[PDB]
Amino acid sequence: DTINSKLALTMKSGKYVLGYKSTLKTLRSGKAKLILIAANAPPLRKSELEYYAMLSRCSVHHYSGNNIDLGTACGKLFRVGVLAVIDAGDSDIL
Amino acid sequence: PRQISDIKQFLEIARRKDATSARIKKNTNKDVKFKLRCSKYLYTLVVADAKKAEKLRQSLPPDLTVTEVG
Amino acid sequence: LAYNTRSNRTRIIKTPGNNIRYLHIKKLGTIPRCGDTGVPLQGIPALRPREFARLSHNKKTVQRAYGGCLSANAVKDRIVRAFLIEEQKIVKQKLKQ
Amino acid sequence: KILKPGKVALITRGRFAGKKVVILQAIDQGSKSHPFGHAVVAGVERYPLKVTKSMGAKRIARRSRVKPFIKVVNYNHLMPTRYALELDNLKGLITADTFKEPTQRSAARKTVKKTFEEKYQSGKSAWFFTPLRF
RNA sequence: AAUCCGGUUAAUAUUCCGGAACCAGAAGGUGGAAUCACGGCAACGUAAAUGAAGUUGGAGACGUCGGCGGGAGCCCUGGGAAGAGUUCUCUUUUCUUUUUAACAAACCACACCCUGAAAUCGGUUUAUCCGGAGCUAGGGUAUGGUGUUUGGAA
Repeated sequence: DTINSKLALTMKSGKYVLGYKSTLKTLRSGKAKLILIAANAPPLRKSELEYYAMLSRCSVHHYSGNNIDLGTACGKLFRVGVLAVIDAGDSDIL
Repeated sequence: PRQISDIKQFLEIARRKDATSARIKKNTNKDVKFKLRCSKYLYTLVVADAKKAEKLRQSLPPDLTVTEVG
Repeated sequence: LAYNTRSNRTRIIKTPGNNIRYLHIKKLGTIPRCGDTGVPLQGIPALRPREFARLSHNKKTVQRAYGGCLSANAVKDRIVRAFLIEEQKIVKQKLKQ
Repeated sequence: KILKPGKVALITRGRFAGKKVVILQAIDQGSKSHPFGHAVVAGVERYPLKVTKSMGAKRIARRSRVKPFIKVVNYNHLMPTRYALELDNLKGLITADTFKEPTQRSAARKTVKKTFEEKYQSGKSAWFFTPLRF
């Protein structure tokens, strides 16, 4: 719950991208401090994100809920299997 | 039937042994059609000016059994 | 050929003698499909299986690894999956060593 | 920031798919020719074959001969790897004019092939020169 | 795997005659091409561009129903032309006909790629379907159902 609250605050305070290509671009650029991946993510996509996160030295957070749950927590109406947070802003999620 | 638009290759394919017979057509549009019979394909050429048409009559080899309108 | 069937697919055409005649049109060819995804491949004209022989080698295959048998998206996924699996085997071997 | 010069990566798109390449120069800042995350990468098109001491020297050289390939590809198309290969002859030879001039491109390919053959003779970067099954 | 048109008999025609194509297999020869070819970020493209054993993949090859879109022919019809009518007068009127094959050439539009990161939700079907598993938009790529211009062919 605390992580979800911190993510919600960061969604309006810091910089976040909720998407596969955007997170991959952010991970390649190295700006993405943390990457949140839903449990329902494909094993290949999760492994690719983990390898990119390991190369870029970024935190890897695994959301217990699925993409729908991750989208509901983020407040959007669109499922987001993977999201990348570059700056936490006011929140201290990082 | 390949429509042929290059006079020079029409000349060389006529000299090549595959050519058998040639026909000349004069339509109402004052155009001259050169039809050349080959082994498999009938090559045609459409020219629009008479002086080039006549010049290519005498440029064709005499061995080719050319014929006038049908 | 009495009792017309799916083979006797006739199309009416107007002849130069001002007569209507039926011409038998053969079934259209199907483009090759990707082995993994199952979606048809891109760049292969859809001709008959017998007529495919007459086409040139470059006209039937795409200039890429597994081209003409696996889709490009499938090829990219297969290449990525193999590299990651190889890294996991390398990582597991180092930990086991 | 995971892409640096001299890093070993794999190409996942194009004709040279699944081929290991080394980042000669990074153009991630963008360019007019390639308005994307492009970079100049040199890879191997024909991996060297196994060498047997019983085989003749000419046959061994022919088997070890490798055809290189230099092209600029997008960052998304590439796939970075932990390993990295650095060579003195591969630094400073990458330039816009090199790809612009066809004669320079052939000279660069010849130089890269000569450098790769020397590396194979030295018995270094065996994993990089070895073909990858996919 | 592969054929059309016209003509022809007292009786036979995709078979015969005339003209025009196509398929399969076979060797050499000639010209061209590579020294196991290049280009494009990519989808992929091109006159070519060796591939044994061994290992796979695809076509063949796949139910049924409904609506929509495309094309062809047929039907309808406006003129143009031709002939045959009808016609004291009226009726620019009545009836009939008005062809382009196989095949071969050049060009002519839903799936994917590139830039892109979107909800203030957009695009859109006759029928609301898709979109951070990446929308609309821009640029491409391929598939050409077809259509254009011919050749055939007057």
